[PDB]
Amino acid sequence: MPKRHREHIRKNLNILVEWTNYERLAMECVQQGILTVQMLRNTQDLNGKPFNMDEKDVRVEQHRRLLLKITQRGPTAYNLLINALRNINCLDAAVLLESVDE
Amino acid sequence: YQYKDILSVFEDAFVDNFDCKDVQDMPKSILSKEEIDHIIMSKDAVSGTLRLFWTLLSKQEEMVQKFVEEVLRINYKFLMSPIKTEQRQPSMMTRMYIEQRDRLYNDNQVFAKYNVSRLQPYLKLRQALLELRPAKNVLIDGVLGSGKTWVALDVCLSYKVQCKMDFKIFWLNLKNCNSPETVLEMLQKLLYQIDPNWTSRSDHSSNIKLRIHSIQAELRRLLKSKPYENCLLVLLNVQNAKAWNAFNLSCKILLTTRFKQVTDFLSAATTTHISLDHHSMTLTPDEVKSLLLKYLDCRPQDLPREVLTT
Repeated sequence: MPKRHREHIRKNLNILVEWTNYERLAMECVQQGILTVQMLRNTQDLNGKPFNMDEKDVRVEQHRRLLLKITQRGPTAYNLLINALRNINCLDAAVLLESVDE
Repeated sequence: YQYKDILSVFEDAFVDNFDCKDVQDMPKSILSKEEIDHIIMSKDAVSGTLRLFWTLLSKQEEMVQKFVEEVLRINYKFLMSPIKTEQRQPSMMTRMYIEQRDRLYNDNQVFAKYNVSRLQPYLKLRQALLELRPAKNVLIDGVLGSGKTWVALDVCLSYKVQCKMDFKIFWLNLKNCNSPETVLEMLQKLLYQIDPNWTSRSDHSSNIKLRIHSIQAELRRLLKSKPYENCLLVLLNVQNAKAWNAFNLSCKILLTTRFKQVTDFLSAATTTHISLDHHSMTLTPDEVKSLLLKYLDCRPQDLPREVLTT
């Protein structure tokens, strides 16, 4: 997909990571065929250094990690995200996702 | 055609999207065991992907097809298409890049094969290239025979370098250029490699120096032409700042200073200066063992060497 989608996903990391749950999004995306075991393990995992800092932002950062991974996936995967988010029913983020396009 | 040549083009894609951390499905034969390790400790993708390319090119031409054709198809979905669309069709600019690059191997035949990539400097030099203004120049200085020629060619080879530089790169070795005749033929050959055309009527034996002024003016005029806006004229082993004093015609030149006088003559502001006699500039023990493996060519017997000399 075009770089405009990249700037949208990076600039809207906060709203996307806050509207959406971590585990539900992970299970949805992996059951969407978006991820394999190795890449989901990598995305969930972190440096291990952030173990010292507060867990409160750890999973969120991991959730942030998810975005940083899915921007890597093919142009239609974002549409899959559009689909996957509707499986989440987290449409508040979906409208913002679709706002930049068309 | 080939796969290895087309690899060097789109480093930007891999640094942008590819990550070796999630790609650890190594076939034993496609890699040398440790590099599905050493890439990771060597940062994420700025150096990890560069050394990935270096290692990938280290082997022969088949495991790269293995990488693109089965290793890549499991996880990367953007990434099938570019190689299939690049391997066969081969665009016009890729063709000229590989032509110039095969030329750059052609005129070396020693470093062209016996090279060992010294990452960290190369990592800290092409940035000045991607910045270099049409008037500035880059200085690199270090110990005699520091691979200054080696590293210059190493960095030059970066596809980014040819691509921005508009693939026009030209070399001059400043050997015995300490006489106001020793540069005349230098200017002549520079003209000829620029163009084998010359108005030989202006030759006046009255002033070899007035003649050098005339040729500098003429070659400067040729410089300020639409294609030659960014033509790379590197000077090798600058004998003295006097030689450069002729070689100053508002170009994206760059110099590998060999002597302290030469490198200290230049202004650090108007001319960026990079060292080699520096702790981080020098070679890692990994670099040294890679070189002794390039030469001795014995992995099991590599351990039989001590730890000395740099």
